[PDB]
Amino acid sequence: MTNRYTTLFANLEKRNEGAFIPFVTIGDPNKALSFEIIDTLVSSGADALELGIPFSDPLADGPTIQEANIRALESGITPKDCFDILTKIRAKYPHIPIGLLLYANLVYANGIENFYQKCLDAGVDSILIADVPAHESKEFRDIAKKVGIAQIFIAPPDASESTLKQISELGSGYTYLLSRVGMPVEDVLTKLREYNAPKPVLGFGISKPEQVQQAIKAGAAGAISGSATVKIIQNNISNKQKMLNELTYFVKEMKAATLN
Amino acid sequence: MTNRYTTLFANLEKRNEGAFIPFVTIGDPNKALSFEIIDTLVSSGADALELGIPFSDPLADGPTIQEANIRALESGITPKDCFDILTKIRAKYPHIPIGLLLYANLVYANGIENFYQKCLDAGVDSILIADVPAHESKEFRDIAKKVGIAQIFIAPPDASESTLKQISELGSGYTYLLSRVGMPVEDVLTKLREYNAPKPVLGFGISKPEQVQQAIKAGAAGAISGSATVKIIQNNISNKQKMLNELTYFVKEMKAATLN
Amino acid sequence: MSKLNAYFGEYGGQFVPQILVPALDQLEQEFIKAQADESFKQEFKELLQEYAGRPTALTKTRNIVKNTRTKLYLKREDLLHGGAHKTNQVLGQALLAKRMGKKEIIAETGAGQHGVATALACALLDLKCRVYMGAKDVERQSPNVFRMKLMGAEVIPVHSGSATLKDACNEALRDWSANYSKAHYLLGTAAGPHPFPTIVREFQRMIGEETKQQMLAKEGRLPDAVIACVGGGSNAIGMFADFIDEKNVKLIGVEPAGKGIETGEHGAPLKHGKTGIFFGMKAPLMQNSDGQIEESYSISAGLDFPSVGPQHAHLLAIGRAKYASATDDEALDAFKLLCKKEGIIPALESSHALAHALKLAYEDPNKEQLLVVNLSGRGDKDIFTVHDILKEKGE
Amino acid sequence: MSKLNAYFGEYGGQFVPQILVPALDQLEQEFIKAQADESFKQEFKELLQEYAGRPTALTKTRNIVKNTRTKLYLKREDLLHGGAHKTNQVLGQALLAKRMGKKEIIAETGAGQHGVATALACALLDLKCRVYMGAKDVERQSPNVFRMKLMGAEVIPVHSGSATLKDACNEALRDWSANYSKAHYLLGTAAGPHPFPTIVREFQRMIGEETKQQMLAKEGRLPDAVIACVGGGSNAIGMFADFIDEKNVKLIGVEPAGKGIETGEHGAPLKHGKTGIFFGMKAPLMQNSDGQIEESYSISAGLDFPSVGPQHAHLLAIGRAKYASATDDEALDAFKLLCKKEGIIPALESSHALAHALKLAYEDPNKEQLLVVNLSGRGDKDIFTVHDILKEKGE
Ligand SMILES: [Ca+2]
Ligand SMILES: [Ca+2]
Ligand SMILES: [Ca+2]
Ligand SMILES: [Ca+2]
Repeated sequence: MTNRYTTLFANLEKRNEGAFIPFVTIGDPNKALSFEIIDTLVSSGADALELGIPFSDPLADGPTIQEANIRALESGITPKDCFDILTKIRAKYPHIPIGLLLYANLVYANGIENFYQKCLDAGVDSILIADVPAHESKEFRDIAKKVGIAQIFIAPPDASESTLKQISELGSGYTYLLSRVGMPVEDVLTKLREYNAPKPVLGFGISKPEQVQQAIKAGAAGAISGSATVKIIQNNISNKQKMLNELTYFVKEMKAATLN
Repeated sequence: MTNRYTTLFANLEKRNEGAFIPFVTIGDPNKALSFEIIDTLVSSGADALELGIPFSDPLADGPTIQEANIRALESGITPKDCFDILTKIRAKYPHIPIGLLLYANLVYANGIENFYQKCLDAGVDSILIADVPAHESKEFRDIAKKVGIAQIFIAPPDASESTLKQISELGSGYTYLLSRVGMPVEDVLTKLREYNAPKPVLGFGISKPEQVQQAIKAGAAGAISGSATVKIIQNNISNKQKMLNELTYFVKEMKAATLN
Repeated sequence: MSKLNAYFGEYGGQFVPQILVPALDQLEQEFIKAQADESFKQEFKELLQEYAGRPTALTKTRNIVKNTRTKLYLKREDLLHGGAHKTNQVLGQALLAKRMGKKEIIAETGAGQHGVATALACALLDLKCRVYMGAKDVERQSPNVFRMKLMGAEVIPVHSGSATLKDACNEALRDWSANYSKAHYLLGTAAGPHPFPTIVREFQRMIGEETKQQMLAKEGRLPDAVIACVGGGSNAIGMFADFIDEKNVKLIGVEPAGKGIETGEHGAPLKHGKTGIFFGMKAPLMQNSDGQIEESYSISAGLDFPSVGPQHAHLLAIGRAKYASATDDEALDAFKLLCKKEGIIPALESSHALAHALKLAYEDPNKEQLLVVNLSGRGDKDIFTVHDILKEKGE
Repeated sequence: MSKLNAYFGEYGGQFVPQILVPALDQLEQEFIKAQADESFKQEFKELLQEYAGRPTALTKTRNIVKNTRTKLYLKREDLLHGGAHKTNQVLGQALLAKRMGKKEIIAETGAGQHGVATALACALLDLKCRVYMGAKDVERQSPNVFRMKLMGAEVIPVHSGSATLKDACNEALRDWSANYSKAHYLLGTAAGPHPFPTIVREFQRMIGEETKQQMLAKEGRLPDAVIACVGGGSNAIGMFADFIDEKNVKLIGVEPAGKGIETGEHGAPLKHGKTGIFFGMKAPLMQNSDGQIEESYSISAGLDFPSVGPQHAHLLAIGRAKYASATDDEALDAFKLLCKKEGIIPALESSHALAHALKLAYEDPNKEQLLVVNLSGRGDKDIFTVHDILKEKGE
């Protein structure tokens, strides 16, 4: 295959840089401000986007992300409202990799393919379903290959070599790694490299620019910041102008840590 | 035998009158006022006295008498304090029948005979132990015949003819009857007359002069008022002068109902 | 035969007013006929088993005395329906009153445990239940009054006198004096006038009867001792009765020491009381030099009773049973231990027996011992009490 | 064999994040070895019998359906240690975690019932017990928090998000994600990811297993139906499991209708819910048109759960079991009836099953019927709730 991610990772290693992918949940804190948040994320130098769609019971996320699904739902955000934002973003920024972090019931209710079609029409490139493990992705992955969306899988550092091999083969776009920086991280990438997994990205606990620099080192194609980007939204809810500035500053300093 | 009661009941039927015997608990509401209460009872025309000694747990008495054992104990009344009052009364009023209404533990603790001796030294003529039935009086009655105090027994209207016969033979002084005025009362006295019981007295629920008059009628040697006399003490605790006047008036109007 | 012995070596008797004697004689005769009627005995067993939950477990503690060589067993009367042993003899008396032809039942209670047990029995056996209660106790026991009312019982607050348990006994007894032809009085413990001490023993017998047969099948021998708390005597005579003729089994009863025997605020007349006459019986009494009965105290309401059953006082004067004391703090620490080491919340009454057993284990930790504690009841009722005493100190 | 079916006709599964899969696989393998180890099976039985109180009674009601020809029986899980059926599967899982070599146990609770049951098991089996709890639930449940602390458990209030039961599951699960090598997660009901629905069924099986053998020895035939309330599915699958292969025994589960199904404030997704994926399983869900899970409601906290176990949803789609509803008022009136007619205070959860049985009796009063109600728990915990709803109306 060849998606927007393959174009990005080849352009990046050509320039010999790592990928910084911020995570922000769509509709947080409300629909109008959410688009401006996503807008400033791209303008401030994000290579790819990792956008969550608000769920009622995010049993896999920590408190910071939990408070952010709540903010969006309390304001009335709908999957429809999310596709409106995803559509308006890709209309402005073509060929910018956009992935979605979803919970399964948003996909299963109202039809798996029916939901997958709305994603591709909105310009989405990849989908990571948090509560669907690799050994139970068959129904979701088949539809993913028919519509043309890459299915992303999490590679936790304590799975079977059998399960870790299975994630390498089922994956596409990139591989989400729960390994920390500060089984060790290198020995995880070694198994993923031997099994031809998609390019690895680190996600868990990436908050400071230090952690990003020590993530492209030790051999990772990029790094995702979940809580660190959402927390800037949480701490500036009343102050729209300061929020976006603290946000643009965050993306620039985190992107600078992906060079060389 | 021939006690102060035999002298009284013969003098009364000679004058063809019934006996009015007020009940007051000794030491109620305090030691000094208690003697004046007992004093005014005799001066106002009482034929005999029925005096209780304060007990902690009077499980056989009603609320009015209960509140009166409490008043005396709260003021510090002792069996010693009671004998002082009994002694001072008989010193003033010789040959006036005085009975005691006691609970067994006051007798059993510190010796049965030892307690019975203090009673006779105080001038007491009879003792009714509320919580000692006829079939279990042997230890108490033997000592009663040795010291010379009459043992009084209650004749409830629903005991066996065997038990009712037993009370007639063990009794002395008079017989306390729980029969009401308003098995019937007459049929009770019939069994007591055939068994040569001591002269019968009615006690339960004798409050108004009406009930006294309808008690000497239907064949009873006398009548005891328990709650009615104690209640006058209860309703005038703060007013010493009104209490004694309402008390002397009560005894006179209750005694008038024993004539003819 | 139309008579049963009313005494235990000059302890006990029938020291009631004359008006109550025909009530006691009638109740005695019906009880004798009941123990001969086999349809009564089978209905009592089906009631205890299929409804009350008998037989109750005999648990072996795992951790509370692990540091010793003592094998400590618990007779699980907390698993009985109602959460206490009282249910046993309450079902018996109510069934007994049902075949006297009576539909009404008079009862009194302080904490509410006996009242709740009387209410649930009268609800199952379709009996009109009147429970007397001190007006102050009604105020302090809102959950237990609501339990009693939920099961169709008439709660009659008593405001006269002290307006507490001593005044509810007076109302319940005088009520029974006037109404014994239609109503029965369900006495709460193994004390009072004959035949109540004998009846309650026979309706709590299956406690000791089950332990003996359970202990034979579990460990193989008879236990070295059985330990039970002694308030009025109900649950302790339940355990002792079937062990009295086993000469090599010690019988240990534990009375409450309260704030300390030296402080006077206790409830242990069996070893610190003069014999007297009270509650229609001749028995040890907490009394002053004049004969007035003194106020008793315990941290658990079930043991706050200034006298004791007659058969216990007898068993002490014969040398058959030893009786010990446990303070508030010893029962409290035994309470907290059974929650933490085992998984059981005991009644603060039962914790007095447990605290004594913990003594026998920790004082000779290398001694091979097999002990039984009669866990007379659940501790959920004492949750509020333990929490406030712990917070008043440091918790 | 190293695998067990995770589905019940496309219901159930293991829809957890990848980080939790090795925890589930490990727990599955240990459970299979445990069911083959006979020293485990005997220790579980000695635990249920000599400690938890099994077998529990099977009571025949005397008055509540006397006006009909229905013979109504109650499986007395209220007489179990802890006052509810939860103790059964909590003792099993804790014993299972003890032989995985683990000393720690993670748990979550809302009302506190599961928390108390986990605490007493970990106290007896010497396990370090951490229970998560919503900060709002901690405030509303002072007696149950003090019970848990008395038995050595660490109560961890969760202040993030809604600060209630939904947030304690998040903490407990993420805790288990990081710490499954040393700690086990004691799931509270027969729902969630495989193998939890299968494990809980096997540790509540003895409910139905005892009833079948008790009913054969008591009445002689198998009952016409067994009725049990359905919150998550724990106590209902406990009763149904051994009756599934008895083709002529109806299986009736009763979900809460709350203030009325037409009002939306209910907890009955089995017959009013769209199938979805939640809590690591595929099962009926109270959800909106977009996929957000909706808030459920019941007067009893034990039934306030917007999903249901997988085997129940399967049993409905095969026609093997019927599932009904009972409103707040129907369970309340069934609560008040069992107190007055029988002598039992039922759990408001159990009263939903009872209210339905009272329907089957009163609707065809001349029909010869033999019904079983799984009395899943005691009602002492609901005393305060029933009193306030009665006073808010007219009592
Ligand atoms: Ca006291
Ligand atoms: Ca020593
Ligand atoms: Ca809810
Ligand atoms: Ca009909």
